Amino acid sequence: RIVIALGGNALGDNPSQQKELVKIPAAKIAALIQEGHEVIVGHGNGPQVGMIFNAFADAKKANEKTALVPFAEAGGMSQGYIGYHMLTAISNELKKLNIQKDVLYFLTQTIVDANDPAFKNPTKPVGPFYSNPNSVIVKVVASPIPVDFIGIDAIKQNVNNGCVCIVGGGGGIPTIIQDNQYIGVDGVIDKDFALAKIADAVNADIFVVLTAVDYVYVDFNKPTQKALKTVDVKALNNFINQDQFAKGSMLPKIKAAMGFVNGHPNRSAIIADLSKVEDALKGLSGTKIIA
Amino acid sequence: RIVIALGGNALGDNPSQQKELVKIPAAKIAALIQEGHEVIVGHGNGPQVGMIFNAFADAKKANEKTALVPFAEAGGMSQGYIGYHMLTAISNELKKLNIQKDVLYFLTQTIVDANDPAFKNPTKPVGPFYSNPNSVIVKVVASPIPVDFIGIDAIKQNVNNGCVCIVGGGGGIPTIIQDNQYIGVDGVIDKDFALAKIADAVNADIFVVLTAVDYVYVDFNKPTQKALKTVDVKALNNFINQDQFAKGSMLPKIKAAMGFVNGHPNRSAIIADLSKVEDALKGLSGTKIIA
Repeated sequence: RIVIALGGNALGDNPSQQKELVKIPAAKIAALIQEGHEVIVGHGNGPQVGMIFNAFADAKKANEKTALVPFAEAGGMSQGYIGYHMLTAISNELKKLNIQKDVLYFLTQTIVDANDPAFKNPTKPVGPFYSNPNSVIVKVVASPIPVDFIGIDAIKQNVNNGCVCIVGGGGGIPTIIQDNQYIGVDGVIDKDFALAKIADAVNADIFVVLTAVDYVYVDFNKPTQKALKTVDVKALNNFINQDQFAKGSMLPKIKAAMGFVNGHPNRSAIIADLSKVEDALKGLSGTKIIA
Repeated sequence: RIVIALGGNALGDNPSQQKELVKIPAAKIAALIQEGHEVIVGHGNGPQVGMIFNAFADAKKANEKTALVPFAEAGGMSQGYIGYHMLTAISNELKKLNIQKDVLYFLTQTIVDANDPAFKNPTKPVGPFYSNPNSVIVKVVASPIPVDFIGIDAIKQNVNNGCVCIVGGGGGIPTIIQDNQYIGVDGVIDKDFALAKIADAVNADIFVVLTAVDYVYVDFNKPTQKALKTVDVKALNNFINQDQFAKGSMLPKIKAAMGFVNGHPNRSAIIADLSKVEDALKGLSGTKIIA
């Protein structure tokens, strides 16, 4: 069993090329389904949700009375926009290998606690760089911690069947619970965290985080610069103490990788690149993370 | 077992109100899940997909270099935009009744044959009324016949469990098969047809088509004007011969209702309004259609 998370930057800038880019991950996903693995699939949406959200603003409101599309709704559109491209491609690749399996894309709502510190400190800048319907302009939005998901129960079961399931698109839509009632809110959820929570609920072995590096380095552009091959939480904690990692780029991926393997000798997390990910699953590339 | 299809006009004009409108259908859907029924849920997307597709055109391309969003991709966004609102609301309503069930939204790709006559006659007008990346401007787009769906196999199983499944959003994204390869194409699929094909594959009893009428009438604004209560394919065929029905508004719903009950004494199709749909399930309103 293997949960794979594909960054939003790997899906490109326009539909045109997103349709292109997505083939690569899909073919890789197909090949594992052959080696006998269960691949649960996920993806980020930084660029795609931004493109969609801008656009409703960008000019559409400018050049008319077009409606107000909060960020939640643009994440909804981002999921169906991306899920569409992935659903074809991975279905398509599986067929090249004459394999029979249902590829699914679940629209994803991610449960977060409403008292999350993150809201009280609106972190991630978003949308038009102007100086915009009433939010905390600076705009900006939080990054809540993912506690669960609307259909996990049913999702894990589809994974129990041999269904190749695509979930946690862009990390899912931030959803709080208020008086036994759901309420989508505006903001984002880090897709690595999201997919790591999912990786846990389905209880896979491996959690692979796809990213544009062969290894995560420490002391970069320094004499003691070193590439991590294997490693563990204990060390990552020190490395993190000394700010080894780009706050955002690598830190969240590291932390999310830790959250998954922590106290589970039977599971690893791999942070490798797209080209070299089959190698990566055999120590030959990327950085393995363990309890 | 009951498949319900909710028109796009019933979801409104803007997210603001779509979030409002969707509560009504959801509460109705909740109540059936209580009477012991399995409710498979579906919806159209005429207005929503248009709003999204315009917008990328409307001004966004005008007021910048924003990307080219074909209609397929705007249907992808329309599904995740709508699936989001439905997923909350119907989950929410089910909780008011303290019921425990997983509500799911499957991104939907609808298989059509590429030789479909419909393409060679681009029927349904779409997008900017100008006089637009190269399609058949007149623009316009076909309305293929739905032969199946990427995950029906897996979808019907989730329905076998007690999962309340939302599918065929906007009728699904038109997808042809070319050399064992899938290829989303531009155009639409009538959601009533789509949901009727689905109604069949899951093999429910009832297929309810929600629409803004208490009954389907014949000979409207004529002396012999009459409301249909029960009826059958044989008669509908004559009524259709004499153009009893609005080509588009009622015709497709009628035909789709026929396609489902035809040769199945154990199943009906109900064409009733939203306010009066629980009544409708008991002969008290709407028009029942039978083999």
